[PDB]
Amino acid sequence: MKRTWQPNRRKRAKTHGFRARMRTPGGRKVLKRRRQKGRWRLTPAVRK
Amino acid sequence: AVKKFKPYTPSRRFMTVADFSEITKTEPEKSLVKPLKKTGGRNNQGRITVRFRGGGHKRLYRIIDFKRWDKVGIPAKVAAIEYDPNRSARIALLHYVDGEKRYIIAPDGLQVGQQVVAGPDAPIQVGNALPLRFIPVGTVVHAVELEPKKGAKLARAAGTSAQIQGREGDYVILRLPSGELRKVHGECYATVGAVGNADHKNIVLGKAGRSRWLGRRPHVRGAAMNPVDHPHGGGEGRAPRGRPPASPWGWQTKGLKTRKRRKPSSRFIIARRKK
RNA sequence: GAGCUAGCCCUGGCCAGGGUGAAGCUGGGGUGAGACCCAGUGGAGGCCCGAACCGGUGGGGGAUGCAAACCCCUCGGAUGA
RNA sequence: GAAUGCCGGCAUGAGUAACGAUAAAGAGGGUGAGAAUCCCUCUCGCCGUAAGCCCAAGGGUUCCUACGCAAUGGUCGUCAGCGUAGGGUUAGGCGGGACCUAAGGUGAAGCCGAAAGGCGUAGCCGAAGGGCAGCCGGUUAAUAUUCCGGCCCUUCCCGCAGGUGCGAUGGGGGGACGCUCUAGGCUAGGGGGACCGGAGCCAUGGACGAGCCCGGCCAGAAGCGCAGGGUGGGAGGUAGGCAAAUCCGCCUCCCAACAAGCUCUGCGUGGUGGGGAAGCCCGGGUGACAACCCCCCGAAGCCAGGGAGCCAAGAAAAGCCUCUAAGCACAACCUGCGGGAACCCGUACCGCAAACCGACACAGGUGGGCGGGUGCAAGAGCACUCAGGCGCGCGGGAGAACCCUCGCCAAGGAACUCUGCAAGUUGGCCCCGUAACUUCGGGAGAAGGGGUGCUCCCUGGGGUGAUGAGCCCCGGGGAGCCGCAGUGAACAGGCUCUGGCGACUGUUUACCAAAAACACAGCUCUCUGCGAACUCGUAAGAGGAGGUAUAGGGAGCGACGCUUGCCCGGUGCCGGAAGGUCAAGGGGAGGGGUGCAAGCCCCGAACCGAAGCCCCGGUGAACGGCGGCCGUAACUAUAACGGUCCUAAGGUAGCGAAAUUCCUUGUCGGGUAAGUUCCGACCUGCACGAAAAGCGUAACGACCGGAGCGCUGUCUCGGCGAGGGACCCGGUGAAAUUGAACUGGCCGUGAAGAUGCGGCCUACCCGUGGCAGGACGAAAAGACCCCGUGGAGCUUUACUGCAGCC
RNA sequence: CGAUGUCGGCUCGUCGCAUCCUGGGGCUGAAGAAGGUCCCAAGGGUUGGGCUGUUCGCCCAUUAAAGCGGCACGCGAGCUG
RNA sequence: UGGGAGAGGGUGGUGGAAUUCCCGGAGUAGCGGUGAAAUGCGCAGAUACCGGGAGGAACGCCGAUGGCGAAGGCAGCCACCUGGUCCACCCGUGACGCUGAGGCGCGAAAGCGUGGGGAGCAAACCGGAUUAGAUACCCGGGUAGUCCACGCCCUAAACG
RNA sequence: CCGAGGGUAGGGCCCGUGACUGGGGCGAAGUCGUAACAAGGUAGCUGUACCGGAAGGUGCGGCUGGAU
Ligand SMILES: [K+]
Ligand SMILES: [Mg+2]
Ligand SMILES: [Mg+2]
Ligand SMILES: [Mg+2]
Ligand SMILES: [Mg+2]
Ligand SMILES: [Mg+2]
Ligand SMILES: [Mg+2]
Ligand SMILES: [Mg+2]
Ligand SMILES: [Mg+2]
Ligand SMILES: [Mg+2]
Ligand SMILES: [Mg+2]
Ligand SMILES: [Mg+2]
Ligand SMILES: [Mg+2]
Ligand SMILES: [Mg+2]
Ligand SMILES: [Mg+2]
Ligand SMILES: [Mg+2]
Ligand SMILES: [Mg+2]
Ligand SMILES: [Mg+2]
Ligand SMILES: [Mg+2]
Ligand SMILES: [Mg+2]
Ligand SMILES: [Mg+2]
Ligand SMILES: [Mg+2]
Ligand SMILES: [Mg+2]
Ligand SMILES: [Mg+2]
Ligand SMILES: [Mg+2]
Ligand SMILES: [Mg+2]
Ligand SMILES: [Mg+2]
Ligand SMILES: [Mg+2]
Ligand SMILES: [Mg+2]
Ligand SMILES: [Mg+2]
Ligand SMILES: [Mg+2]
Ligand SMILES: [Mg+2]
Ligand SMILES: [Mg+2]
Ligand SMILES: [Mg+2]
Ligand SMILES: [Mg+2]
Ligand SMILES: [Mg+2]
Ligand SMILES: [Mg+2]
Ligand SMILES: [Mg+2]
Ligand SMILES: [Mg+2]
Ligand SMILES: [Mg+2]
Ligand SMILES: [Mg+2]
Ligand SMILES: [Mg+2]
Ligand SMILES: [Mg+2]
Ligand SMILES: [Mg+2]
Ligand SMILES: [Mg+2]
Ligand SMILES: [Mg+2]
Ligand SMILES: [Mg+2]
Ligand SMILES: [Mg+2]
Ligand SMILES: [Mg+2]
Ligand SMILES: [Mg+2]
Ligand SMILES: [Mg+2]
Ligand SMILES: [Mg+2]
Ligand SMILES: [Mg+2]
Ligand SMILES: [Mg+2]
Ligand SMILES: [Mg+2]
Ligand SMILES: [Mg+2]
Ligand SMILES: [Mg+2]
Ligand SMILES: [Mg+2]
Ligand SMILES: [Mg+2]
Ligand SMILES: [Mg+2]
Ligand SMILES: [Mg+2]
Ligand SMILES: [Mg+2]
Ligand SMILES: [Mg+2]
Ligand SMILES: [Mg+2]
Ligand SMILES: [Mg+2]
Ligand SMILES: [Mg+2]
Ligand SMILES: [Mg+2]
Ligand SMILES: [Mg+2]
Ligand SMILES: [Mg+2]
Ligand SMILES: [Mg+2]
Ligand SMILES: [Mg+2]
Ligand SMILES: [Mg+2]
Ligand SMILES: [Mg+2]
Ligand SMILES: [Mg+2]
Ligand SMILES: [Mg+2]
Ligand SMILES: [Mg+2]
Ligand SMILES: [Mg+2]
Ligand SMILES: [Mg+2]
Ligand SMILES: [Mg+2]
Ligand SMILES: [Mg+2]
Ligand SMILES: [Mg+2]
Ligand SMILES: [Mg+2]
Ligand SMILES: [Mg+2]
Ligand SMILES: [Mg+2]
Ligand SMILES: [Mg+2]
Ligand SMILES: [Mg+2]
Ligand SMILES: [Mg+2]
Ligand SMILES: [Mg+2]
Ligand SMILES: [Mg+2]
Ligand SMILES: [Mg+2]
Ligand SMILES: [Mg+2]
Ligand SMILES: [Mg+2]
Ligand SMILES: [Mg+2]
Ligand SMILES: [Mg+2]
Ligand SMILES: [Mg+2]
Ligand SMILES: [Mg+2]
Ligand SMILES: [Mg+2]
Ligand SMILES: [Mg+2]
Ligand SMILES: [Mg+2]
Ligand SMILES: [Mg+2]
Ligand SMILES: [Mg+2]
Ligand SMILES: [Mg+2]
Ligand SMILES: [Mg+2]
Ligand SMILES: [Mg+2]
Ligand SMILES: [Mg+2]
Ligand SMILES: [Mg+2]
Ligand SMILES: [Mg+2]
Ligand SMILES: [Mg+2]
Ligand SMILES: [Mg+2]
Ligand SMILES: [Mg+2]
Ligand SMILES: [Mg+2]
Ligand SMILES: [Mg+2]
Ligand SMILES: [Mg+2]
Ligand SMILES: [Mg+2]
Ligand SMILES: [Mg+2]
Ligand SMILES: [Mg+2]
Ligand SMILES: [Mg+2]
Ligand SMILES: [Mg+2]
Ligand SMILES: [Mg+2]
Ligand SMILES: [Mg+2]
Ligand SMILES: [Mg+2]
Ligand SMILES: [Mg+2]
Ligand SMILES: [Mg+2]
Ligand SMILES: [Mg+2]
Ligand SMILES: [Mg+2]
Ligand SMILES: [Mg+2]
Ligand SMILES: [Mg+2]
Ligand SMILES: [Mg+2]
Ligand SMILES: [Mg+2]
Ligand SMILES: [Mg+2]
Ligand SMILES: [Mg+2]
Ligand SMILES: [Mg+2]
Ligand SMILES: [Mg+2]
Ligand SMILES: [Mg+2]
Ligand SMILES: [Mg+2]
Ligand SMILES: [Mg+2]
Ligand SMILES: [Mg+2]
Ligand SMILES: [Mg+2]
Ligand SMILES: [Mg+2]
Ligand SMILES: [Mg+2]
Ligand SMILES: [Mg+2]
Ligand SMILES: [Mg+2]
Ligand SMILES: [Mg+2]
Ligand SMILES: [Mg+2]
Ligand SMILES: [Mg+2]
Ligand SMILES: [Mg+2]
Ligand SMILES: [Mg+2]
Ligand SMILES: [Mg+2]
Ligand SMILES: [Mg+2]
Ligand SMILES: [Mg+2]
Ligand SMILES: [Mg+2]
Ligand SMILES: [Mg+2]
Ligand SMILES: [Mg+2]
Ligand SMILES: [Mg+2]
Ligand SMILES: [Mg+2]
Ligand SMILES: [Mg+2]
Ligand SMILES: [Mg+2]
Ligand SMILES: [Mg+2]
Ligand SMILES: [Mg+2]
Ligand SMILES: [Mg+2]
Ligand SMILES: [Mg+2]
Ligand SMILES: [Mg+2]
Ligand SMILES: [Mg+2]
Ligand SMILES: [Mg+2]
Ligand SMILES: [Mg+2]
Ligand SMILES: [Mg+2]
Ligand SMILES: [Mg+2]
Ligand SMILES: [Mg+2]
Ligand SMILES: [Mg+2]
Ligand SMILES: [Mg+2]
Ligand SMILES: [Mg+2]
Ligand SMILES: [Mg+2]
Ligand SMILES: [Mg+2]
Ligand SMILES: [Mg+2]
Ligand SMILES: [Mg+2]
Ligand SMILES: [Mg+2]
Ligand SMILES: [Mg+2]
Ligand SMILES: [Mg+2]
Ligand SMILES: [Mg+2]
Ligand SMILES: [Mg+2]
Ligand SMILES: [Mg+2]
Ligand SMILES: [Mg+2]
Ligand SMILES: [Mg+2]
Ligand SMILES: [Mg+2]
Ligand SMILES: [Mg+2]
Ligand SMILES: [Mg+2]
Ligand SMILES: [Mg+2]
Ligand SMILES: [Mg+2]
Ligand SMILES: [Mg+2]
Ligand SMILES: [Mg+2]
Ligand SMILES: [Mg+2]
Ligand SMILES: [Mg+2]
Ligand SMILES: [Mg+2]
Ligand SMILES: [Mg+2]
Ligand SMILES: [Mg+2]
Ligand SMILES: [Mg+2]
Ligand SMILES: [Mg+2]
Ligand SMILES: [Mg+2]
Ligand SMILES: [Mg+2]
Ligand SMILES: [Mg+2]
Ligand SMILES: [Mg+2]
Ligand SMILES: [Mg+2]
Ligand SMILES: [Mg+2]
Ligand SMILES: [Mg+2]
Ligand SMILES: [Mg+2]
Ligand SMILES: [Mg+2]
Ligand SMILES: [Mg+2]
Ligand SMILES: [Mg+2]
Ligand SMILES: [Mg+2]
Ligand SMILES: [Mg+2]
Ligand SMILES: [Mg+2]
Ligand SMILES: [Mg+2]
Ligand SMILES: [Mg+2]
Ligand SMILES: [Mg+2]
Ligand SMILES: [Mg+2]
Ligand SMILES: [Mg+2]
Ligand SMILES: [Mg+2]
Ligand SMILES: [Mg+2]
Ligand SMILES: [Mg+2]
Ligand SMILES: [Mg+2]
Ligand SMILES: [Mg+2]
Ligand SMILES: [Mg+2]
Ligand SMILES: [Mg+2]
Ligand SMILES: [Mg+2]
Ligand SMILES: [Mg+2]
Ligand SMILES: [Mg+2]
Ligand SMILES: [Mg+2]
Ligand SMILES: [Mg+2]
Ligand SMILES: [Mg+2]
Ligand SMILES: [Mg+2]
Ligand SMILES: [Mg+2]
Ligand SMILES: [Mg+2]
Ligand SMILES: [Mg+2]
Ligand SMILES: [Mg+2]
Ligand SMILES: [Mg+2]
Ligand SMILES: [Mg+2]
Ligand SMILES: [Mg+2]
Ligand SMILES: [Mg+2]
Ligand SMILES: [Mg+2]
Ligand SMILES: [Mg+2]
Ligand SMILES: [Mg+2]
Ligand SMILES: [Mg+2]
Ligand SMILES: [Mg+2]
Ligand SMILES: [Mg+2]
Ligand SMILES: [Mg+2]
Ligand SMILES: [Mg+2]
Ligand SMILES: [Mg+2]
Ligand SMILES: [Mg+2]
Ligand SMILES: [Mg+2]
Ligand SMILES: [Mg+2]
Ligand SMILES: [Mg+2]
Ligand SMILES: [Mg+2]
Ligand SMILES: [Mg+2]
Ligand SMILES: [Mg+2]
Ligand SMILES: [Mg+2]
Ligand SMILES: [Mg+2]
Ligand SMILES: [Mg+2]
Ligand SMILES: [Mg+2]
Ligand SMILES: [Mg+2]
Ligand SMILES: [Mg+2]
Ligand SMILES: [Mg+2]
Ligand SMILES: [Mg+2]
Ligand SMILES: [Mg+2]
Ligand SMILES: [Mg+2]
Ligand SMILES: [Mg+2]
């Protein structure tokens, strides 16, 4: 049947993207936390 | 004069429609329509604040003139009478001799190709608008301002009307469509005559679908829900209300008055409503 | 977290073919005028049959599956909420 | 040494299940160390509203070529969506941006919030919507509306000519709109041709034919022709379109009017440029100077912003046009012509799937366009088949039980069983014919029945065309032919009678419930006078609603028909400016502490003092409730009648062994040979009853009862047959489970159900196909029950708080 | 209670005997026939239907007869539900 | 042709008396009701009186033993639209008439549907008396209805 | 070809019968009340409506076949 992952690049960028994170206090702490942890990528890769 | 259908389907049994006899023009004045934003009963939070709304036909709002004192002494001609999907009443299109065009709500008996006008010296003739202090006591009247220059607020719905019962100082006394007696300031404008389309209430929707066309989504009973949802929720099998009948939010709903007690307008309401 | 799901908003798209034949309209009869009757025209509808599409009624299979809900047969809706 | 411990390793089950749709394969020839599996050929089968072709999303080199086979591929592999390498994506016109707005988002102004932040007008952003200039062919191993060829077009800059009051982010017009039905004329596409072009063919009995087979076009600027859309002209007045205005709007007047004219689009033609089959021979060459014509069918697409009807009344903004304002009228704009200028990103490949979403090359899911032909009434249905694409990445044998899917069956025909579950039967079209009841539509495809193919003859109407031929579309009549059978294959209702429930179409527990549940039109109560009530929010602010009592909220009931009785003592709500009670505060009789004293300080009665509660009333489609005992009639039996106790009042109409009846299979009647079910009645209703509505109701229902007819492998009662498995051989090779095991029966015993203890009996060692009685077999630390001063959801006249409200 | 699946049916049986029938008997208030009661006896047999989920029971038509119990109210790694 | 009387009918208007309710004033201890009472209302200020307001229904006197209509029926006043009828003149048509099965239309009250309206009245219903009982007569309340619009019903001691 | 009739299916009319049910007629001496006839002790009758063990009552309108 129809499963839960239905990829959509605009959706992905506008939801989890860098600019989305930066707009929100909660978003910025996510970036802060992932940098502190040393994540190679702070944000989901999407080809735009 | 409502139109009926033959029983060629189960819903065409009882379904009735307006006759649309008074209508003379079937597509709106383009300079007087602007888009109506359908809300779905949701506020700027995204939240439903009025349950069971949405999914109705698309509509264009028609800008109505509810402050006819705008143009005192300038007569206008009744160009046409049109359908308005945003209200129960019909609307009338006016060609002012000024060149300007406006919509007003159509009073009962208003005929196309007649002059109407607004102001203190206006004739007491169906369609004209005056301050209440210049309208003869006993005259039925609609689209009444509740405060001077604030706009017509009272008696707007199809078939409705207010009657002037007397005067007292700067104020006149009106019997509202509801039966309430109220003082309204003399300077408040109002249009002589009753609103038209009085057969509006005799329309039988006929099926669930006509409700949906009007933007009315299904209404679910408290009794049909669970305790988490509603006071009437739950019960094993059917159940009487089992407590005083209440809204979803707990307040009682058979008889509990809700008009704020210390409201300043109380000084101006002579007698609460009938029936 | 509403890329699943539920509701709403904005903007687009889709519904083979066949059947029934409402109002109205025209003509004819009727009457003081009417109601109304008959025929023709007409093409209404949460109308009918049935693909696409949307479903999931009954049964069988499957049951370390092809599948963490599937397959076959049958069945519901199909201009409408 | 144990924790269903943790990490790792390796066993068992076992050479076992399985190898992923039953659309299907066989041979020959190549390549190579090696071939059922790679390449080629011939044969065979499958898809063909796709299992073919083109977009979009998502994927991200998977594309092409060479060289490879360790792993990946459910087998193999020389092959590959795999490994290594090199190559491959070309745009002013396609899509997006340098244009416009939609919801929504953001947000100068402004509002609000302890902080973080939330709002918010304009503006800005935001698309699969608006707007905007490219079609046909050729070429590469791989790109092409992009390269090339032909013919077209847009914007910007500058210049020239001609014309004009030029000029705007401002005014106005326009853009600009729904649903259903639908006209005329075209085009897409298709069928036919005895006409035109073609390599060839004559078989096996016949045919050298008016024979078979193949094909008979595509694009195109101006002009022209056909068909459409859009659109009145002039003048005078003018206070409105937030300055102005010659524009627009309004009024008057003349002319024009189903037209014309002007303009815009589609189509045809059109200079020119392309294409071009079968077959033969090696993707190419020939065919070929290829021919490129006639008739018919014909869109849902085009003309298009067409027309009609209807109610539920159907985006915006820019481009474009007009008006003017500052300003400037050496300018500036408009038109035509010329040269110049024209940027950024996408472009490979997959794309109903082995490349996307499902851990897999996974029988699942995935939006848009094209989707040919013949026949069946139509069609995207169904059977076959074109182009095109496939035979589904284990095979070979065998011909057992059993399982799955399928075919048939003597006589019987529901006797099966909880149940006709299942499977038969019926089945399309045309014609005849069709009941109770009904809300007059329906019920209705009721029921039942006749026809249905092919041949010859006669004839009727329509479309095209020309009025005719030809072609095509509907028919009527007569005479015959064949078979068991003519919707000869495929797709295609079994029917009726009678109850319960729900009016109806709808809706629901994604993944055990589709229903009698929810919804529903409709009825009633109730709140709400608008800065409405109500709802979300601390707020601002929103929804309500740019609505105004014929409206909006809440509640119950649930089409319609006929109806909805009595009780207001209690609870709720509603009314009652009195009385009672009543907090902070007012008041300060009268006390207390301290000081030498003024004083400073504390307690404090009466009395005044809100809502709330008390008290007085109202109110049932508000929460709710609607009796007991005893007696009485001239046969008996039974009580219309009476007595008395109690209650706020004692169940009214209708219905009743019921979706409700315990006793119960009540009793009687019907149906049956037989009826705990069903149907109709009776009424001692354990324990119906009137909007948690009462009693009915045509129509409707994948709802739940009962009966009959038809027909059946459901059954008596089983038999045979087909294919896919199961079986044997070659290849690959799991799983849960498992203290170790050298693991028999009886009767006992044992923690009470023993392979394991006792006595006896029986038994050579090891397997394979089978069946499921045991191993208190496996799986899940029982979901029932209890226990825990464990948890959580829910309720209320449990406690105590908080929002909110007074 | 770190699970011993719980009614009934179907299928397949097997055992007990306190015997329903068939065989052998004694007593009889046994004339014959047909019965009654008790004894011996488990070899074989012990029907098809209507109703209900039923076991059971009632009922129809038969019969030599239409037996009663055990096997985890025998039997769901056998089926049904 | 010329005249007359009339509550004949339909439509739109409009007048005063009275009942009830509401606000104000003034005022106190009862009012109401009956055969007698009680229920009921009244110190929360009733009844009675004055002023103001809201609304519905019916039209006193004229009024009669009257008039009009085919019947049912029709009563303030005004206007509009309309029916029948009688009298005068003796002018016109020249038997054009009577009746009338079916048909069609009208048809008091009650009652029904959909809206409205609602003062008074009043089935049902409640309460107080009476009574052996009192599902009545009498008293206090009171809902349909009585009123309007449109549409049905079509009955009657529709009687002379 | 027609054709008696036979068969399948569906209708219409009539008769007989049916648990149970509705009222009706009749029947020497049952029970309850007293509605009508007198102003019948509330004048009666009336069409209709609602109510009530029963006769009846009440509303609305109508008749005198109503006493004084
Ligand atoms: K339990
Ligand atoms: Mg889903
Ligand atoms: Mg997942
Ligand atoms: Mg999605
Ligand atoms: Mg996207
Ligand atoms: Mg996208
Ligand atoms: Mg998105
Ligand atoms: Mg989205
Ligand atoms: Mg976001
Ligand atoms: Mg983002
Ligand atoms: Mg922060
Ligand atoms: Mg920060
Ligand atoms: Mg890095
Ligand atoms: Mg992130
Ligand atoms: Mg109707
Ligand atoms: Mg009708
Ligand atoms: Mg109208
Ligand atoms: Mg109209
Ligand atoms: Mg606009
Ligand atoms: Mg809006
Ligand atoms: Mg917003
Ligand atoms: Mg709400
Ligand atoms: Mg809503
Ligand atoms: Mg309107
Ligand atoms: Mg005011
Ligand atoms: Mg209504
Ligand atoms: Mg609407
Ligand atoms: Mg509603
Ligand atoms: Mg509801
Ligand atoms: Mg509930
Ligand atoms: Mg529930
Ligand atoms: Mg919740
Ligand atoms: Mg709660
Ligand atoms: Mg609650
Ligand atoms: Mg409850
Ligand atoms: Mg419940
Ligand atoms: Mg419930
Ligand atoms: Mg219950
Ligand atoms: Mg209830
Ligand atoms: Mg309760
Ligand atoms: Mg409550
Ligand atoms: Mg509140
Ligand atoms: Mg009020
Ligand atoms: Mg989505
Ligand atoms: Mg459809
Ligand atoms: Mg038909
Ligand atoms: Mg027709
Ligand atoms: Mg028409
Ligand atoms: Mg339909
Ligand atoms: Mg299924
Ligand atoms: Mg089946
Ligand atoms: Mg799952
Ligand atoms: Mg499963
Ligand atoms: Mg399936
Ligand atoms: Mg199928
Ligand atoms: Mg079907
Ligand atoms: Mg259908
Ligand atoms: Mg269809
Ligand atoms: Mg639609
Ligand atoms: Mg240990
Ligand atoms: Mg552990
Ligand atoms: Mg571990
Ligand atoms: Mg491990
Ligand atoms: Mg290791
Ligand atoms: Mg290992
Ligand atoms: Mg091994
Ligand atoms: Mg094994
Ligand atoms: Mg396996
Ligand atoms: Mg498999
Ligand atoms: Mg298949
Ligand atoms: Mg196939
Ligand atoms: Mg071969
Ligand atoms: Mg082969
Ligand atoms: Mg090989
Ligand atoms: Mg090999
Ligand atoms: Mg090959
Ligand atoms: Mg060969
Ligand atoms: Mg095809
Ligand atoms: Mg398709
Ligand atoms: Mg991937
Ligand atoms: Mg390999
Ligand atoms: Mg290999
Ligand atoms: Mg290698
Ligand atoms: Mg591998
Ligand atoms: Mg695989
Ligand atoms: Mg090799
Ligand atoms: Mg490439
Ligand atoms: Mg180009
Ligand atoms: Mg630039
Ligand atoms: Mg804060
Ligand atoms: Mg954006
Ligand atoms: Mg766009
Ligand atoms: Mg649009
Ligand atoms: Mg473009
Ligand atoms: Mg072009
Ligand atoms: Mg350009
Ligand atoms: Mg401009
Ligand atoms: Mg428009
Ligand atoms: Mg518009
Ligand atoms: Mg429509
Ligand atoms: Mg063309
Ligand atoms: Mg064709
Ligand atoms: Mg010929
Ligand atoms: Mg050919
Ligand atoms: Mg051309
Ligand atoms: Mg001007
Ligand atoms: Mg000019
Ligand atoms: Mg050549
Ligand atoms: Mg289309
Ligand atoms: Mg168009
Ligand atoms: Mg149009
Ligand atoms: Mg906008
Ligand atoms: Mg100059
Ligand atoms: Mg110009
Ligand atoms: Mg640039
Ligand atoms: Mg490309
Ligand atoms: Mg593709
Ligand atoms: Mg698919
Ligand atoms: Mg597709
Ligand atoms: Mg592929
Ligand atoms: Mg999966
Ligand atoms: Mg595969
Ligand atoms: Mg073809
Ligand atoms: Mg067909
Ligand atoms: Mg295969
Ligand atoms: Mg396949
Ligand atoms: Mg094999
Ligand atoms: Mg074998
Ligand atoms: Mg198969
Ligand atoms: Mg055979
Ligand atoms: Mg047979
Ligand atoms: Mg049979
Ligand atoms: Mg038979
Ligand atoms: Mg049966
Ligand atoms: Mg059986
Ligand atoms: Mg069943
Ligand atoms: Mg068939
Ligand atoms: Mg019939
Ligand atoms: Mg019948
Ligand atoms: Mg019926
Ligand atoms: Mg009928
Ligand atoms: Mg049909
Ligand atoms: Mg024939
Ligand atoms: Mg033949
Ligand atoms: Mg020819
Ligand atoms: Mg069918
Ligand atoms: Mg029948
Ligand atoms: Mg239901
Ligand atoms: Mg239903
Ligand atoms: Mg019902
Ligand atoms: Mg019903
Ligand atoms: Mg309903
Ligand atoms: Mg319903
Ligand atoms: Mg439907
Ligand atoms: Mg479910
Ligand atoms: Mg669930
Ligand atoms: Mg569930
Ligand atoms: Mg679920
Ligand atoms: Mg689930
Ligand atoms: Mg299921
Ligand atoms: Mg259910
Ligand atoms: Mg269903
Ligand atoms: Mg539900
Ligand atoms: Mg419901
Ligand atoms: Mg109702
Ligand atoms: Mg109400
Ligand atoms: Mg809140
Ligand atoms: Mg608004
Ligand atoms: Mg009826
Ligand atoms: Mg009745
Ligand atoms: Mg009470
Ligand atoms: Mg009370
Ligand atoms: Mg109370
Ligand atoms: Mg001292
Ligand atoms: Mg109570
Ligand atoms: Mg209770
Ligand atoms: Mg009662
Ligand atoms: Mg009653
Ligand atoms: Mg009973
Ligand atoms: Mg019974
Ligand atoms: Mg019942
Ligand atoms: Mg029940
Ligand atoms: Mg009961
Ligand atoms: Mg019991
Ligand atoms: Mg019982
Ligand atoms: Mg029972
Ligand atoms: Mg019985
Ligand atoms: Mg009986
Ligand atoms: Mg019987
Ligand atoms: Mg009894
Ligand atoms: Mg109930
Ligand atoms: Mg029914
Ligand atoms: Mg029915
Ligand atoms: Mg249904
Ligand atoms: Mg159903
Ligand atoms: Mg049966
Ligand atoms: Mg069988
Ligand atoms: Mg076989
Ligand atoms: Mg062997
Ligand atoms: Mg091997
Ligand atoms: Mg392998
Ligand atoms: Mg051991
Ligand atoms: Mg051992
Ligand atoms: Mg052993
Ligand atoms: Mg052994
Ligand atoms: Mg023991
Ligand atoms: Mg033992
Ligand atoms: Mg042993
Ligand atoms: Mg041992
Ligand atoms: Mg031993
Ligand atoms: Mg020992
Ligand atoms: Mg032994
Ligand atoms: Mg073996
Ligand atoms: Mg074995
Ligand atoms: Mg076993
Ligand atoms: Mg077993
Ligand atoms: Mg164990
Ligand atoms: Mg076991
Ligand atoms: Mg076992
Ligand atoms: Mg499990
Ligand atoms: Mg645990
Ligand atoms: Mg446990
Ligand atoms: Mg557990
Ligand atoms: Mg326990
Ligand atoms: Mg405790
Ligand atoms: Mg404890
Ligand atoms: Mg606890
Ligand atoms: Mg829980
Ligand atoms: Mg808790
Ligand atoms: Mg246990
Ligand atoms: Mg365990
Ligand atoms: Mg276990
Ligand atoms: Mg013997
Ligand atoms: Mg024996
Ligand atoms: Mg038992
Ligand atoms: Mg048993
Ligand atoms: Mg029993
Ligand atoms: Mg014998
Ligand atoms: Mg036994
Ligand atoms: Mg036992
Ligand atoms: Mg037991
Ligand atoms: Mg057992
Ligand atoms: Mg089982
Ligand atoms: Mg069992
Ligand atoms: Mg087991
Ligand atoms: Mg076992
Ligand atoms: Mg069950
Ligand atoms: Mg007093
Ligand atoms: Mg006092
Ligand atoms: Mg009033
Ligand atoms: Mg008088
Ligand atoms: Mg004369
Ligand atoms: Mg009448
Ligand atoms: Mg009343
Ligand atoms: Mg009524
Ligand atoms: Mg008289
Ligand atoms: Mg015969
Ligand atoms: Mg007949
Ligand atoms: Mg009688
Ligand atoms: Mg007697
Ligand atoms: Mg008497
Ligand atoms: Mg008396
Ligand atoms: Mg009397
Ligand atoms: Mg009584
Ligand atoms: Mg009475």
